[PDB]
Amino acid sequence: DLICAQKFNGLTVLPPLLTDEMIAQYTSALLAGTITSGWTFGAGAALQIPFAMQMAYRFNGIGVTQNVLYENQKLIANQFNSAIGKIQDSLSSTASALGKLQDVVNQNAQALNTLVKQLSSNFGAISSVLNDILSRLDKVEAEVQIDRLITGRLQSLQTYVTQQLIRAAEIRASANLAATKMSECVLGQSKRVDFCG
Amino acid sequence: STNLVKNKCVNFNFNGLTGTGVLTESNKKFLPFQQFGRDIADTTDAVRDPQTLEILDITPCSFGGVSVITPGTNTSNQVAVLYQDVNCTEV
Ligand SMILES: *[C@@H]1O[C@H](CO)[C@@H](O[C@@H]2O[C@H](CO)[C@@H](O)[C@H](O)[C@H]2NC(C)=O)[C@H](O)[C@H]1NC(C)=O
Ligand SMILES: *[C@@H]1O[C@H](CO)[C@@H](O)[C@H](O)[C@H]1NC(C)=O
Ligand SMILES: *[C@@H]1O[C@H](CO)[C@@H](O)[C@H](O)[C@H]1NC(C)=O
Repeated sequence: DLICAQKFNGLTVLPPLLTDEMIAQYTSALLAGTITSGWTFGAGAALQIPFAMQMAYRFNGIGVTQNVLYENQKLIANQFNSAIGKIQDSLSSTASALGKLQDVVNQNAQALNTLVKQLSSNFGAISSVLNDILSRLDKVEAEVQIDRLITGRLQSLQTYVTQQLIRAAEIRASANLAATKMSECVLGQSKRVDFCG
Repeated sequence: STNLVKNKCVNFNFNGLTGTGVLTESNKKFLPFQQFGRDIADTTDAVRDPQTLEILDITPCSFGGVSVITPGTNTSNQVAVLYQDVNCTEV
């Protein structure tokens, strides 16, 4: 497997501190808090409030007087419920909507692959196998060759590493945006326009 | 020709192919003329025993970062070591 060869050269993939089952408790909690408690659990103790009232607020947030919701409540239900159903149809056949994620997973395994292939390159030295340079020559020559191996591989790391740092910051900014949306969009109601879509 | 080692870290040579791994029984199925198997990474993943044809995986012996888990040296001198990503034998 891809992980196995990686696992074999010194490339290890440490476990994410939070297992998916843990993430699914958070994204349950936030999701279960928002439903019952309104937004108030981000500002303090969660306050149970009737959801159908919670919407009578979140309209005042957009400037629509709440008397629209209590009257249109049913019609808003089906519009919500159906709009949910559309989501699951989209994902059912959409590979692309996850392109943002799928790209991130790719680009890492990409540079991870390329990092590995660089173990097969001569880099100017007479071979890309470490020992096969040794047993061919008397070491005082190998000290010279193994440079062009090390000088090659050491570089290829610093390429890969310096990549990750740059790529890490790219995720870093994206993670900050997610915290901003998680904070403002989910736990609040965002007055910002087209920040939440 | 030296007796083959199964389920134990061994240096090895097969037909001049050399490496170090953990040789196991494996169900991947060669075409007859073939010699090696290989993985995506151009590693030597699986080899066939010349004398008794059998499909032998090669997994190089496990390794991982030692992690010393400690409270502050302030509170204690006691540490709990974490060997990362190994089954607990090779301790
Ligand atoms: C607002 O638009 C909705 C559709 O988005 C209308 O609801 C539909 O009304 C028709 C009757 O003309 C029903 O046959 C549909 O089943 C309704 N749709 C849903 C989802 O319930 C609604 O009547 C419109 N209201 C106003 C005041 O224009
Ligand atoms: C560390 O030790 C000092 C005394 O040397 C003590 O005052 C402090 O509370 C200790 N810190 C912790 C976290 O126990
Ligand atoms: C470790 O090996 C034992 C048998 O020796 C097996 O029961 C267990 O599933 C193995 N666990 C891992 C993580 O390899």
